[PDB]
Amino acid sequence: GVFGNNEELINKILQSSKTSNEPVWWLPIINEYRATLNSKYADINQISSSVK
Amino acid sequence: SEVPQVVSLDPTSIPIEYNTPIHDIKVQVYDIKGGCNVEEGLTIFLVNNPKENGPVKISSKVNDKQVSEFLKDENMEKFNVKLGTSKHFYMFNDNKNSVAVGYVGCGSVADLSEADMKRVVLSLVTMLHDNKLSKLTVVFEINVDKNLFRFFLETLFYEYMTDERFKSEYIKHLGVYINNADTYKEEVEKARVYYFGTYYASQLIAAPSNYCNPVSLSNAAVELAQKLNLEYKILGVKELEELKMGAYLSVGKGSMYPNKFIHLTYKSKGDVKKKIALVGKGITFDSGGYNLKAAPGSMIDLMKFDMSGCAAVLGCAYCVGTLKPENVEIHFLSAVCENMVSKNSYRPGDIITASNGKTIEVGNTDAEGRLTLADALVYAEKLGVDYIVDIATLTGAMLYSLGTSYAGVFGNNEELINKILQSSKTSNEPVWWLPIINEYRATLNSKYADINQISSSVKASSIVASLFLKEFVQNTAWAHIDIAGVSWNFKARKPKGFGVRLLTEFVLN
Amino acid sequence: ASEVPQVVSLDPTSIPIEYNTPIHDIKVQVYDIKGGCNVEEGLTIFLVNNPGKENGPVKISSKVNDKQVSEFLKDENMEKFNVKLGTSKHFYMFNDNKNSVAVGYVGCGSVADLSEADMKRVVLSLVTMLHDNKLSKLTVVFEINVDKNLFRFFLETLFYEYMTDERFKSNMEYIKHLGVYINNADTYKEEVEKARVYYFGTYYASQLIAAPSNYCNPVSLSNAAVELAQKLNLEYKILGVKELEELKMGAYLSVGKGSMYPNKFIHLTYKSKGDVKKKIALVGKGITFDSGGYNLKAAPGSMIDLMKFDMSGCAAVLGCAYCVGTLKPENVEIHFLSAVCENMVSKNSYRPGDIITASNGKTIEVGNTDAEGRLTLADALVYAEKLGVDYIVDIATLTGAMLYSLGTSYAGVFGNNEELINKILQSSKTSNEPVWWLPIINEYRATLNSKYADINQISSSVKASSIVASLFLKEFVQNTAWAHIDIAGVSWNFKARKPKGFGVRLLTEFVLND
Amino acid sequence: SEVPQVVSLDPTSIPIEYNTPIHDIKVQVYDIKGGCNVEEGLTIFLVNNPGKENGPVKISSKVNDKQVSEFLKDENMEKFNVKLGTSKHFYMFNDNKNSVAVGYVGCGSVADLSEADMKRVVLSLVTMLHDNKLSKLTVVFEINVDKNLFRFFLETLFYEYMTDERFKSTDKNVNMEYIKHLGVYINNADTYKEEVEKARVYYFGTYYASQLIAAPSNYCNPVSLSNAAVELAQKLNLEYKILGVKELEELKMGAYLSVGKGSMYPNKFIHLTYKSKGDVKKKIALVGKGITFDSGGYNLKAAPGSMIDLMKFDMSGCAAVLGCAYCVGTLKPENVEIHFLSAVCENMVSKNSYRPGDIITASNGKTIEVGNTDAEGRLTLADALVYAEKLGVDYIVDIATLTGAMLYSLGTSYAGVFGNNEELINKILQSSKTSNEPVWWLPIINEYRATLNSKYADINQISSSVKASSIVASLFLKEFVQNTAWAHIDIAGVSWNFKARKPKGFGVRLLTEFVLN
Ligand SMILES: CC(C)C[C@H](CP(=O)(O)[C@@H](N)c1ccccc1)C(=O)O
Ligand SMILES: CC(C)C[C@H](CP(=O)(O)[C@@H](N)c1ccccc1)C(=O)O
Ligand SMILES: [Zn+2]
Ligand SMILES: [Zn+2]
Ligand SMILES: [Zn+2]
Ligand SMILES: [Zn+2]
Ligand SMILES: [Zn+2]
Ligand SMILES: [Zn+2]
Repeated sequence: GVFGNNEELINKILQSSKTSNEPVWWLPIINEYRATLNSKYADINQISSSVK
Repeated sequence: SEVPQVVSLDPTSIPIEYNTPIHDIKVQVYDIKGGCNVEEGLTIFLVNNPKENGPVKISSKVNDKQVSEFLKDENMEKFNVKLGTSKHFYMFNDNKNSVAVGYVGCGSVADLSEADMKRVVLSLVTMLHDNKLSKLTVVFEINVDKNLFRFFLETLFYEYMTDERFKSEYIKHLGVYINNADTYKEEVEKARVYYFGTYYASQLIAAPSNYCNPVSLSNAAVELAQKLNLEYKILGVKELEELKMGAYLSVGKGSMYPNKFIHLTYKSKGDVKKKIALVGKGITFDSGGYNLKAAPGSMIDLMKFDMSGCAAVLGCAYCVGTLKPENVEIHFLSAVCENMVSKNSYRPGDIITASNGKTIEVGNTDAEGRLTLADALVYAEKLGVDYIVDIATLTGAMLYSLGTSYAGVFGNNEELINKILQSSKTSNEPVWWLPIINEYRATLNSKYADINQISSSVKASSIVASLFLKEFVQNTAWAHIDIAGVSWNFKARKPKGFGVRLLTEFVLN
Repeated sequence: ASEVPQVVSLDPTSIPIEYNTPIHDIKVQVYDIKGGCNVEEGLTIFLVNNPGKENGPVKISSKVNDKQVSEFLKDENMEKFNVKLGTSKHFYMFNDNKNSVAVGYVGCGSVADLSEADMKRVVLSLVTMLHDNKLSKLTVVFEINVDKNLFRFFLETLFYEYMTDERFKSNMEYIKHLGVYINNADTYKEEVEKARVYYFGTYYASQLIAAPSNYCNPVSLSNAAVELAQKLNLEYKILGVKELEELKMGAYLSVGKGSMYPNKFIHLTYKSKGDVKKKIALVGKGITFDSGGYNLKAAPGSMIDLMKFDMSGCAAVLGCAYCVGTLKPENVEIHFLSAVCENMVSKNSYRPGDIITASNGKTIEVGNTDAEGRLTLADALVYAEKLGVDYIVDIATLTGAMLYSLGTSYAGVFGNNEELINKILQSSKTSNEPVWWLPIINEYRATLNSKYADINQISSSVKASSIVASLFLKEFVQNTAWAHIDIAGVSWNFKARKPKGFGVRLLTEFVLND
Repeated sequence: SEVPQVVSLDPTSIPIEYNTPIHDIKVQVYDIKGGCNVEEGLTIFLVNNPGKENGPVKISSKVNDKQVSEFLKDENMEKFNVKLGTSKHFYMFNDNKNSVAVGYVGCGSVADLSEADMKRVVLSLVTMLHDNKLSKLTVVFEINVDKNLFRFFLETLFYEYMTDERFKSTDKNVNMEYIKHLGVYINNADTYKEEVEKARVYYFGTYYASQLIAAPSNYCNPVSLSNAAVELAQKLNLEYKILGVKELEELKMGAYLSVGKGSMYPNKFIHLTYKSKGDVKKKIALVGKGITFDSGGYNLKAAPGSMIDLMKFDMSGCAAVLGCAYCVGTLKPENVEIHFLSAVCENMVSKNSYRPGDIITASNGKTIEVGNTDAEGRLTLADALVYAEKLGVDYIVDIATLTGAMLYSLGTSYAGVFGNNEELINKILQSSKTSNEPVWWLPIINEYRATLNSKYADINQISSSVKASSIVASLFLKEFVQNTAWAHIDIAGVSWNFKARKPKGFGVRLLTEFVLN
């Protein structure tokens, strides 16, 4: 799976996937899940409370 | 279509409300130029600050001097725009009439996602449920296209509506202030139709399995068909036997309710230029069969939701039959049954024959959805359609790939897949494209039957299930939407009614 | 009665009940210990302690009327043995007249005040001697201090543990005489026939519980109640399915839907001869087998093979009807209620998620079909309150969690009325069936709020199951003093592999001393 | 005293806040019969309506302002009900032609609010303080409360308002502002006045406890926690000693020492002492469980629902006792002598750990057979109880996160209390009433004692047969108190607020009330 913050770069990876015949598939970074990384005490949680 | 009972107390029909208080709300859209009038009820400004957790600043002119004083920058800067954060105050306006004024923070990103807007609306609804109001006014101080604006209304209507059918005062006016209001007016009634399609689907999903069973669910579809002047046909066990739907029929053998196959048709007045079949998974309760749902986390108490796909298709039938698109013929299908434990149930290991003649080895009686859909797909292709799209709560594995927000779409045809992706964009029901990986196909080779129902090895369940279904469509553009993850809103303890607007947008454009 | 449905013709159609036990043929005499002991017949056993000196030597104080036994009992010989609780020795010998007798002791520890748990150990040690005995008389000599209630407890426990249930089978001989020597004999004598009644009520409850679910089902159990009522001259009524439907007991009927046996609601009545000054309803959980339903008992530790015990509540209420109908208290009207059914897996069973409607009009969202007991109790409670009683007491194997809170010795009691709870606790003391008051914590009530129905059957979150179940039942009692006794932990004796018949004496003492 | 580290980025102390924003709040109490002034930011009426459920709001107070009075007339207010936890905000100009904020919080229909009800009320109030930059709050009491409930209102207002940001860095709340002034209007006010600063003391004890509990195990370890107690003792002028490994060995605390064998931090035994001037009428030992992290040991917490990520909280009892010491050391009660004790260590997995099966010796000569290394608390309490009784005290009270079994008996609201003496138990229950920290009495069932008989050692650590752990645990502890009144408060269920994701600081107020009255 490939995730990213930049469509151009994701596409370079996908194209590199084509020519190297190492199969990769673009998966989304779903921002709705970001709040489950909110920590009561630290800046951020390492893992999610609720999202599997 | 008589609903069998064990005791005389057993329900014989799904209760349905068609006339909801939302349908009595009078909606006006006003242009924001000219300024906002604040005369009654509750006025909410939707506000962002592109900064992070920045202060609230109201831009719009308000044609009331008391309320303008309340909305001046010195006072609003005590509040912030953190997404979903809200405040509202009661006060006297110029006329010494009591009104309430406040805001909903929309954060610090200019273009809200569907998830953000959901959060904004949820905050707005909290205020509506807590205040006896005759009228709500919403002032848009954020940017929003026609589709997101429509989405805001659908969502507001749906979240505002409270389902009370199993229990033993709403606003009468909605005002909207938005820049260039004339362009948005046409979305209002479209929203009302989409709202009810979603709420209707929700009503079937939320209705428990003693209420919503194969007979009462199919009775419900017939009632709907009649109200919309759609052709309808319910196939019963005798018909299904002549049609040799062994995969479908085997799932339902353990039930006290006969299998009921739903087939609604919409045909446009003019020439038909496109034929479509929408196929929904219709398991009214999934106990898992002899592979009982007994493991920790198997969520047996929510398995009334396993008919969500069928619900989605019927909600679409409502929208389509109301908005009357042209040059299309739509078949609405669902192979409805119940997956139970009984002396009559199908067993792990059983070899059954689908209606296209393929023998299947059952490896797990809790992978029932793909067997009923196998026969529904074969049926749909025989209709001679251009597109087959199924929607289904098919694999719990979805929770581990996309989670609870995005449905997955699989398909055998890139054009169809992109049509669904576009429909996902305009309906704001998020879907993501996932691969049908042919290297896994061999794990479905049965030693004895033509094909295995499940893989023993490969844990990529959503993909294997797609690979299974792909065998039952030979020559038609077909896509499959797996909504196992997104159908039920766990936080809110209710259905989303996912899929209706998605499918409808697909049919309409 | 009703016909018991069968699958095959080898299926039993009634519960075998022994009414006339060997226990009833024992003649019981109580003598004052101040006068010395007559040890010329059978097995004589001294109950001895040694205060202060932990595990101290045995020492017999009593004068006996036989020279051979006297020499055996002298200190030089008895100090070979010690008093560690439950430890025993007994010896065969010839008395002065060359007849065969046997003499021993049971240690009662080094603490002067025996608890009921300690007493049970002593009795068990005694029962072990009896289970290998063929002499016709047993004499027990109390060289320890007990009060009236504990003495009655000793007799009841001796009788219950002595009796062995052989109804399902295809060495020793029961004694014909029991002799007791104890201080103040005359004041203890009136406890003997009360103990005999309390014993059989308990034993009768035990026989129903122990009876497996193929023998004991809703039809055979309700039949047994009818037969009991007839032997005791009690008013009875059995409500079948059509009557239950008319009364709208939708929660109760949902639980039974998957069974091959028709639901049977049991209602027996004792009415006193004179003026009636208190009306009580006793309500018993009556699940003749709890498979769990679709939420099947499949997890490790879930104890599915023992789930014939799940009508223990019912058994205890019926055992109480035996005691009450025999002892005939005055000024009281008592109703004995159990909504009996079977919780099974079937095409016809109720499902997780189903919304059902109780007879008081409340709708209930079923979270877990294995939380079946509170559903059947909910309708039974609505039935009881409609009788206009002063007190409703229910008793039930309701929550496994009791095993984690009070364990296998004490039951929990919950209630909406402080006075009724104190009466239960006082009944606990005099019956020596230990109970402990637990709270009904209102803060948890919100967890029962359903999104669609009027109320949830279970909490999703809150793990305090016994409190949550109590909160739920509470919703079906509008304005009557009500208590709930959860015996899921104490009902089955895991070590001895048998029931305790827990509750018969508790409830009987409750109705007798109000 | 020196905290060992693995790498230089390892913390060497617990960050502790003493001067909190709550402490800078000027609090004034006024008598309601003088009438409310409404001049500045946010005035909240606490209002109920007995009998009429969800009944209308009516403001009974005399408000000394025409404009505001006109706003609060019944006619204006009838569209609002008093449903518990409900609030509204009002906005208007007063007589000085100044803008002003006004509102109410519904206190239901029952004239007597429970502590759970009052908590729901404070929570509602607090939401009106968050996300609103106010400099003053005034609360007008139009419900009836006794002096203990009023104090509880303030303690809870203070505690819930305070936001713990010691471990925030790039994510402090940019908009957090605390009021500087709190006004309270109430009937018969000068009776209530002395509750205010007591509330402030009770607030910090709880917050201090809470601060140690929330602090993660890399910050809060036996060295740093015992360092913190010293620091607290110095600030309060309490006598203190910290017993280290070599003195513990001399005291033969083999049970306590075994639990900590596997840790990189040396065991540290905290012993603080408050002594009244004059005649000492009561001597009391308070004993807190101080496992700074409970991994379970070789019986690792690896099962589903084991909550290993929360086990920084296993020092909650010790924190309760240090918080009590703050309150006692601040309020200076007469005629008592208090010892505050905690046998502090970490239960870890190492080549140096104690194993299941080990037989260890307690400081009173009893040999113990360890059946499960994750029942570590009762071992450390065994030695702490033996030490406590050696002080020759009248009452030993211990407080511990001892058994998860509490989640299945009383759940998350009530602590359990066990003991060998009825009078001491009842004093605890009494303190529970006036501290408003709920406790329920639970039995020590002697019949289970036999399941702790060991074949090889004097006694078993755990039961073979009995799933009632809280009771078995208490039976074990009883074995180490020979002739002293002793009670045991099991707070495993209530210590952590799962909904709010933070400590409750449970027990500080309880223990302080116990010591005070
Ligand atoms: C075949 C197994 C892997 C079982 C299921 C498929 P299902 O048909 O029971 C479906 N109803 C489901 C939806 C969401 C959550 C759980 C189950 C699975 O785990 O995907
Ligand atoms: C699995 C849970 C729902 C268990 C209990 C209810 P139960 O009715 O099955 C009862 N029969 C029971 C007794 C003793 C041991 C175990 C089970 C519960 O706490 O709700
Ligand atoms: Zn399934
Ligand atoms: Zn399914
Ligand atoms: Zn059950
Ligand atoms: Zn049960
Ligand atoms: Zn532990
Ligand atoms: Zn611990």
